[PDB]
Amino acid sequence: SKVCIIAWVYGRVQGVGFRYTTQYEAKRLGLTGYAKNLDDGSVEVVACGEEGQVEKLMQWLKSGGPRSARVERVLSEPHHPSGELTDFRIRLE
Repeated sequence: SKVCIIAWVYGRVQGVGFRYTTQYEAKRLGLTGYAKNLDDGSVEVVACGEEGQVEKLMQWLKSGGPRSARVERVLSEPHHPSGELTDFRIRLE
């Protein structure tokens, strides 16, 4: 079913078309959400849709996004988006 993630992408990610290309790939994957630049030199991505289509976006982001960019680190939440579909559970760290 429909999962959501939020990812923050650090590196050379602003002013190299990162937002515009995420839009393009997010559409092709039939995903909903948005992308936004932040004051700290990073880009936030919010994406919802089917869990396999979302994971294809997490892979594209992590594999570096567009070719004009140099992604150094990606922090997504949650790390296992499948935990969002389970009737309300408790979990250990």
